[PDB]
Amino acid sequence: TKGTSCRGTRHNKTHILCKRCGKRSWHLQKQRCASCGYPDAKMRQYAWGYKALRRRTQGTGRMRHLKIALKR
Amino acid sequence: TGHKGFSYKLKLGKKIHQNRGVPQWFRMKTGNTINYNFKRRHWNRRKMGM
Amino acid sequence: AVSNIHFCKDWRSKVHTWFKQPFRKIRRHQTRVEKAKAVFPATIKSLKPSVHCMNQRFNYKLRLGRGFTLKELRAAKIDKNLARTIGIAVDP
Amino acid sequence: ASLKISAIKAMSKNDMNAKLIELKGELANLRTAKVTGGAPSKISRLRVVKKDIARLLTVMNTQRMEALRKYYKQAKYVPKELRPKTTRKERRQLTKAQLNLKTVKAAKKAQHFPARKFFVLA
Amino acid sequence: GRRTLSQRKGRGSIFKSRSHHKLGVAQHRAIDFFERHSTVRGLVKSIEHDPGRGAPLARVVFRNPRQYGLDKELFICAEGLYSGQYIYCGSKASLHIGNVLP
RNA sequence: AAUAAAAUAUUACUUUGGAUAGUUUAGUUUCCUGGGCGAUGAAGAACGCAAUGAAUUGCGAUAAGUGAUAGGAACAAUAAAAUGUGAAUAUCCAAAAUUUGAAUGCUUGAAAGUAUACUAAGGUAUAUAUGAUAUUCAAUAUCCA
RNA sequence: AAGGUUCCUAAACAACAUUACUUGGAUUAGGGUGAAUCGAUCCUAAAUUACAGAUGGAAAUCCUUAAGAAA
RNA sequence: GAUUCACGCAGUGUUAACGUGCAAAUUACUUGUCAUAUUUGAGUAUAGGGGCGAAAGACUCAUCGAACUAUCUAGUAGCUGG
RNA sequence: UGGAAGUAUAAAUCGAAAAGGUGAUAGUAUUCAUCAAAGUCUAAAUAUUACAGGAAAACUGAUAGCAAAGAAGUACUGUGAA
RNA sequence: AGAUUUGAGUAUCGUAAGAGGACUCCCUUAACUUAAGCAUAUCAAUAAGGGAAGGAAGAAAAAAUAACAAUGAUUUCUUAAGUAAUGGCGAAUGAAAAAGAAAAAGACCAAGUUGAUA
Repeated sequence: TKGTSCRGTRHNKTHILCKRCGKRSWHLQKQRCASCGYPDAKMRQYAWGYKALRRRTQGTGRMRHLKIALKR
Repeated sequence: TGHKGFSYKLKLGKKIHQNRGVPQWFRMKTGNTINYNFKRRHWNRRKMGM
Repeated sequence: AVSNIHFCKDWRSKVHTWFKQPFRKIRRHQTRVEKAKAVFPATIKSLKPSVHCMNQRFNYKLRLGRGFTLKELRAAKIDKNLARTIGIAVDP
Repeated sequence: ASLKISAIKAMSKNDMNAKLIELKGELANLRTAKVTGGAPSKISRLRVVKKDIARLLTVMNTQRMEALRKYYKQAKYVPKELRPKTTRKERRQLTKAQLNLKTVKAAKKAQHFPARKFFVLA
Repeated sequence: GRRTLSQRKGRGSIFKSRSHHKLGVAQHRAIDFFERHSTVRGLVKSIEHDPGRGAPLARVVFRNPRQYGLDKELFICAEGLYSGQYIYCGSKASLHIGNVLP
């Protein structure tokens, strides 16, 4: 019963959306985000996660105020 | 659920709003390749993970 | 022949290529030219002594040194404070 | 967009808000007209009026801020929104006057033994 | 090998004391002047069952000697104490069952 | 012994598939110039805004855009209106810049919220550490009438 | 709880529900969710996390009222 | 922490069905059990030479005599295939 | 560490000076040579595969070249890192 | 009562944080691999983990070399050189002076002195 039957009771969320990164990686019982490293001030980045760095970093968003400054 | 937070309901409403197709007039523009929205999903076809 | 190659460490990140060499020539030359334009005897490469080389292997060859001693300035009757301002190197 | 800047600039401070209140009320009925199946000419009028409000607000804010700058021109304590445009780094750098400060011993030497101009005969 | 169950007991994860319905800390009242140079009289209001221990606990109520009010203690019942009994604590207390003496 | 339905063989034409050929508004590498973010609120995230838009793009309650300076007659899928009394377009400029976020009055889960002061609503300020100045204090800590 | 518009109506059936479909939890387009009294908001339970303090080379760990001119 | 039946639960036997299945462990009858060492929801605690175990090396997201994931890493192969 | 009777750093103990360090084989002595530690700043020549803006190529030509020549870190998968 | 020392609260004017980390300066005692096994060694200032900066950073003005017909801050390049040395002296690791160039630049504290002292 480790296969099909045991999947029926899965109706309790472990992660929900995080306030800082918008992903569903906020652990409800650990009170921290698995992806962006919430309340920790620094963003969670690792050298072994090089793809994770090229997915969310500088230049992946709007750059509302930095696009004018560097252009200036 | 029946009970939901305020912000969570608005992110549910936006998912409803984005499940629409290309309007006909947009398809008649010159040099147009966008015919169907490939970001479409249905409640019984794919769960949106939120 | 017993080979001696120290390639067992990561040599690929130790490789330095000289592709900037033809452009270093232009860069340095343009600064040498610009220096003379600014104040011409600044690139005059202030005068330097004729010192011998070290060791018995080289001691019979003269070569440019760095700055004249304060005894050489007195012998030639030059103020050591004025020497540095008329393109003379000084090495106390 | 039919309001004309010259028409706006000639208006008084109270006439700005008198026009602004009327402009907002005009757009409120135009949003209703769009809902109630109004004519396309009313929809085009709806697009126009949105620009007059934006055009009107730009003049009132620019004139207000320009007057504020003149008020704080001689002020010792200037609000941060009126200070010269600089990056965070620039406001921390030492000023050029402070970068070039010389001790009195070194200041008098550079005036008594300056770099002379010369050349060597060949 | 693994860590034996004796090692896992020192972590205190599922081996924490199940102290939720416990009454409190059973101890004498704090030492002061009236317990060192006089006597205080306490009234045994009730005798109760403290979960996780075999002896009953007595709810003794002393008056506050320095302020106005009460001072509620929690003693371990000596065999023989009854509700409404008076017990005396201090250096001058009599040698009766339930009295606290140096 | 016999037939050629099936089976097999070749060519032409059609079909399924997308190889080959022609092509490139995409990449790779080297070199040159810089290496110009943030409490004056950054990078990132969310939400919203087009006459008809779902994505994307641009923007922020002044919304696919406002003012100013250049610019000179367009846009287009379909209508409208405005337009040489200045349309598109560009900008190291000006105004404006929602919720968050180092996030900083307090709380925050997907939480709706909320206290005081200053200037019913609206807007500012109030985190921690910290330098200088002013000011109110604490300690018989050292003297001392 | 979980799902998230699957609810209702109209038009319409190319694809989908091992035949077919005028049917549909499927396609298109509109409509729909009203609270002083129901709940969240309030309180604390197991447990959880801050300023200062203590520890550590470091990241950070410990402490939850004990160490504090704090609460 | 008596005997049984029932709502439920388990999984003794058929070593039945099925075994490119209804199902990556299910179905039918039979059997056992069916409230105090009971059954069960939500919250909360315990994490990889670690946890948890009425103890089978069992369980720790279909993964366990050491989980999953990424990096060192194109690990090494006197062996196998081209 | 190439530094081999200890080249450098740190910890425990110890701890100088009418100065002294070094001359890489430990030790004592006398000469010689050369410096004068235990505070601070300092342009120029050098590096660069972040990122931005350019120029080039005996580079690839849609199974190639970046993972991405279209709304590409997008569609889709996982509780999650990924 | 007064003169001080120390420590706080409040007000004003500022400062730190977060992003990036290709290059720069450091902390930390990885292992696969090689040695035809393996245990020191090698991989190796290498990977991952941690901190801090700039357009460059680091270093920099001899308690330095040398033993000469002597040199002379720092940095970088050529050569010395796979050399001296290190190593189950096995596998392997491995500099620097001299010499040739690019560029060149030196200055301050403390200690000492002057005290109708500022």
